[PDB]
Amino acid sequence: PTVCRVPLAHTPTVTKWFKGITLHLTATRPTLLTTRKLGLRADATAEWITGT
Amino acid sequence: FEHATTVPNVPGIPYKALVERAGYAPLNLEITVVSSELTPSTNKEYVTCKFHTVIPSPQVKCCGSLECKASSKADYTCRVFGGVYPFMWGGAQCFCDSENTQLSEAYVEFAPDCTIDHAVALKVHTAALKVGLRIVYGNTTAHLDTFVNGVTPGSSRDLKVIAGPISAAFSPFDHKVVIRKGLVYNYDFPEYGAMKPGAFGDIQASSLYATDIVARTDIRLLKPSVKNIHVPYTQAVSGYEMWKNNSGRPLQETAPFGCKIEVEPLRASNCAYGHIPISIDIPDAAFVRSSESPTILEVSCTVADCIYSADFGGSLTLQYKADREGHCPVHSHSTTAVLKEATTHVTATGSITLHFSTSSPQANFIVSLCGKKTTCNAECKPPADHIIGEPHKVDQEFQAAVSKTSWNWLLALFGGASSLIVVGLIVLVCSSMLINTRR
Repeated sequence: PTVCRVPLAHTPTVTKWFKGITLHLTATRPTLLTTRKLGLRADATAEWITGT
Repeated sequence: FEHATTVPNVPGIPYKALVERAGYAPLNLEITVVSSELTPSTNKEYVTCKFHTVIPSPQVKCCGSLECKASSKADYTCRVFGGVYPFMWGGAQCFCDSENTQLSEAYVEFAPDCTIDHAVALKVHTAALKVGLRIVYGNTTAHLDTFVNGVTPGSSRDLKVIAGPISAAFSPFDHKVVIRKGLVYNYDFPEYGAMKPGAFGDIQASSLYATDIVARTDIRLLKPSVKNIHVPYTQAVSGYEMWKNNSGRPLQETAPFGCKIEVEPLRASNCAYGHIPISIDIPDAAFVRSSESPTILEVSCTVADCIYSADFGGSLTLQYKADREGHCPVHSHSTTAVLKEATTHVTATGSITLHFSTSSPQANFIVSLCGKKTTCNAECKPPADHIIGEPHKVDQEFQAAVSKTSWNWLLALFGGASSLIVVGLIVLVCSSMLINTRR
């Protein structure tokens, strides 16, 4: 075991509306976006995102 | 003195309560869940990883015959082939032409890199909740860890806090759990001994350094075709590799209630669910005589401007008159309003600003300045911001959530209907008595 150097993606731009968010995501290579709700239901989205 | 609260199990949000003994000045109580651990009871079944197909050197007692034996090696497959005449670099390897028997052996091992890239199959039983508490009583802060079962008295020095049973029994782990390089998956692995070829757990062992490996990898030994010595074989794909390609996302990302899944030991940390019935036996010396604390002559609450949001979106000034300086505990006698402050300094005539948080669109609660309850009334407008980065300090009730204008309209409509039918009933009885007197 050693320590690797891994990329940090471009910080998303969050536009906020009533009961929701919009993430403006800039990715030059496939980057993984994972979401989940902090309640009993944990609807969990996983997607590999490339492009804007 | 014994106090029985019900702390919401959200880590970080302080829960405030006021304990009032007869003849003793009110004491401020402050309970915070700094951390939480949901630790299940584990049982390791086996360790699985990629297998190394070991094909020994072919044996040719090649004028005569060989017999297949039995070995304890993992997935030990053997086959005896009729007439071979094998070749190497050097020509014919023996003398008789078609009386030559070749024995093909093929078993399965643990790959050399398996000590790092392996999975552990576990069965986890009922989980136990353990919490870190930050009880603040008077001017003394005590940190302590308690088991959430209802009987164990976790105590730091002299607090003796008994964490009651959790209201909701929740466990993010299934019965069967797979751990691979710190990532926790909910997988239904085959039992020890039921190895399915091509699926997770096709090779099993108690440990990585065990000599009792059991495997079932579907090794089919094929009849050699070429003249050069060869062991042609075919096999199923590694179940570990197939599961790795089709594992899905881990519990670290599919957990409910915002649980943080951690390993060594397996636990779900900082889970926000349910209510905890804490019971604190505060030491006697912490309480002070009602004579020692300053006495409020009269106070009145005016509230500047309030919104109902997660953070402390409210302000409140109360003009008091005290006959002596000192420290007085402040508390909101309401379930939908929580104060940011706990103790404040009163000096004769003065006014102090107390920030609170609300879930109702009304500051319709009571505040106590070391006693002397006083009532507030104002309008809590909805917040302009839609999304915040901090949890809601107060839960959402019904009578609180409905505003007084909506209550007035609802009561106007319902009471109008009810008064209409009441007038109908009174004219009913009056007309009936008139008719009875008629005949």
